[PDB]
Amino acid sequence: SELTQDPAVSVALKQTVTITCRGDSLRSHYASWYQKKPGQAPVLLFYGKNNRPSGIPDRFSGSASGNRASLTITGAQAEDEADYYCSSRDKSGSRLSVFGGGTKLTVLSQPKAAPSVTLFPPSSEELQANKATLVCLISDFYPGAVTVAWKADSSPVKAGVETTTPSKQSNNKYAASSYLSLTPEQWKSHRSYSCQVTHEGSTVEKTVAP
Amino acid sequence: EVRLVESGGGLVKPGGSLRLSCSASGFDFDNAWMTWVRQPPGKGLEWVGRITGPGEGWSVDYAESVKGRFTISRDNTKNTLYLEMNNVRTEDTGYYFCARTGKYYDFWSGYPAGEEYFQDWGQGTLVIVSSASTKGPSVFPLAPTAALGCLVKDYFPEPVTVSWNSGALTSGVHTFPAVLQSSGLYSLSSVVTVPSSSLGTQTYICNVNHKPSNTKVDKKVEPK
Repeated sequence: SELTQDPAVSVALKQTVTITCRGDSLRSHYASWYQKKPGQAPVLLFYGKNNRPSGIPDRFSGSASGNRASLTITGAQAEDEADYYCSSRDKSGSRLSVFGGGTKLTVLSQPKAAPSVTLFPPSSEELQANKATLVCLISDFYPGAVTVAWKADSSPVKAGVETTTPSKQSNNKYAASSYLSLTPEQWKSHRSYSCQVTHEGSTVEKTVAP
Repeated sequence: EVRLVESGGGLVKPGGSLRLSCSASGFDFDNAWMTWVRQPPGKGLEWVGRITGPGEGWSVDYAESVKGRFTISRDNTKNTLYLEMNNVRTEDTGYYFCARTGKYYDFWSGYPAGEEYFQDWGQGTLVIVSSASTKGPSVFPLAPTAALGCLVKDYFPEPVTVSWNSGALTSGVHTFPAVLQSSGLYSLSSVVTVPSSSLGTQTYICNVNHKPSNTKVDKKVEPK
């Protein structure tokens, strides 16, 4: 929090990427760096001026200048896709520690693929249960990042939207889902609703009508 | 060799209390500095606090977010670190990790400048702070190659398990991570892509199990 990191970076398979952490406390303290994957504990990658723990591949290295500390991954492998966190003192001389906000590293390991999008209207069973949920299913895209926007008729819809972070499919492409929760009256009160999925600067849209 | 195992996680209501424990082996626990780190689901790591060794008199430091509510203690005889969580809030969810903490300093730099790093970590124990009550999901069909699915809606707590055709259908099946809605209840969906020629001909049933509520639902998903 006194340590700032960019939320997301991409690197081509086998190439090199630098993740940066910035804070006033880095002017007098070194940072340590952690890798975090879902379902697994964080792992220490690098610490101090020039220390890489045993067991960590030598493609991970750390550097520091001024208010900045940097983790460089030379020759990124697919297994390096993960969140990376820096940690240091929250301020010079402090007894406390803090983590940066994390950087999600995407390792681009297969060609771009545009999302297929399916939009399900509320089922009659859900309507009878006095609820109305539209389900936007987003599948078969790479890399695994999308933005979802919803429209009621032609107006952007704000409240009632929940969207999952993209999850890997068995074909190694990604899927995501987005939900628009409405009351039956709200559902029946518009001519149409639209799910708009933007992926790498291109938008795919599907529309349903009650 | 080095082993760290956290335990004590579970469900607690806002304002409640809970004690986490971390059992350690494979290292000199008595001199080890030990740190608690937490990660809310879908969010970053947060330093909670650290307990020092004998040289610093078992001194404890805490993040401002938890100071006055959380207490860190250790029992060297049991090689165990504790986190006493009191007056918990929703923001205290969820995974709590114990980490053996190293110290680094440049010896002859001449500027006082020590820092700590987290060299060994346990797998974490999940704490859910929520006012919600146990509730089984409603299962609704997502009617239709073609995609069909089931919407598993408004359940608490996690997890639910979803299979298709009693587990005989796994290829083409994708079950999404749950979303936590503003109501405090979770919802998820499971989808399967099937041949178009099979829509009204082969039966597709999603089997939903929610153990906390002893809910077992089988929903046939048919074309409209």
